[PDB]
Amino acid sequence: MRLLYLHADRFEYKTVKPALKNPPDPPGEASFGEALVVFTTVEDGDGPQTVMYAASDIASHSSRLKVTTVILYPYAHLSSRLAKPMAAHKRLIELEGALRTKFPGHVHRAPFGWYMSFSIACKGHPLAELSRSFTE
Amino acid sequence: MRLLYLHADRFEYKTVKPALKNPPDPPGEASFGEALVVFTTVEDGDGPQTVMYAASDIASHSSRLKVTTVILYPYAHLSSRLAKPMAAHKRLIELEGALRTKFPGHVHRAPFGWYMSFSIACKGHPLAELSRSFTE
Ligand SMILES: Nc1ncnc2c1ncn2[C@@H]1O[C@H](CO)[C@@H](NC(=O)[C@@H](N)CO)[C@H]1O
Ligand SMILES: Nc1ncnc2c1ncn2[C@@H]1O[C@H](CO)[C@@H](NC(=O)[C@@H](N)CO)[C@H]1O
Ligand SMILES: [Mg+2]
Ligand SMILES: [Mg+2]
Repeated sequence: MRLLYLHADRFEYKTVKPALKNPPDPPGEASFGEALVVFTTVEDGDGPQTVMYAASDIASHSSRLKVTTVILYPYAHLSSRLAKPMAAHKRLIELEGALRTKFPGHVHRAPFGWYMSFSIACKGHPLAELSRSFTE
Repeated sequence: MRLLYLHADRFEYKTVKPALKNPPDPPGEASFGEALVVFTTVEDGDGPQTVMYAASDIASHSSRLKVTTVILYPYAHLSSRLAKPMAAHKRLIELEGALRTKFPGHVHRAPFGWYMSFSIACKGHPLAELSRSFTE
């Protein structure tokens, strides 16, 4: 699993065209204030331990930043060892579930299987942009 | 070299704190309209052929998108096989030079060695977000 953590002042997204034949999540949009935006690429090796490591790390980083909202943003482009779309969606659902057991704030999972527009205003402080890798 | 191509409606950045002891580029800011924002991670293996492959690809993609502005945005987070900061800066300078020989529009190289704030509005069409890898 490869993640990119972006500490935003604001964030918003809108699904546009379906990127998959039948996206498993409905279309939609959302916007937010201050949040940790976690761009999330699910990789072949990812299973339940990977999900829980990533959940624990996201919660600790958010703790460090004093963030109270986390956006799990599906992202196909951080890795060249991608899981298949059904496995990725399953892992991302698991990740959202896992994160709720470790982090007390708002967790939002953006829909899976769509092309997106987004806007972000990413903060400039030293810990505002970081990447992570998890395996098992 | 690992790149992320984001076809933006708008883009802007501002240097904040120096991320290196002595950033080799002066502080600053810029904003843009429609552009291809190329987040660029220079890797250990990168040399002159890598630079030219990446220049040629950026020019072709921009051609496909009918983009007339390209932003070369230094980005430490796309890879876990990073070049050292001096080599990376040299490669990025070379990349800007190379791109000017293949692409007729505006090329802007964002400064190197800084923490940045940025804002992007990334388009939602199918080719608006893509990643690339170059080696030699
Ligand atoms: N291994 C993987 N990990 C995470 N997400 C994955 C995935 N495989 C497919 N997706 C999702 O399907 C869309 C098209 O690739 C992806 N959509 C996107 O990456 C948009 N942000 C592009 O505009 C994403 O929803
Ligand atoms: N191998 C590498 N490839 C590309 N850029 C590199 C690099 N090594 C260092 N940098 C630059 O130094 C800043 C701190 O890591 C980097 N700054 C950034 O990545 C900001 N966007 C963070 O806010 C970048 O300017
Ligand atoms: Mg809509
Ligand atoms: Mg300034």
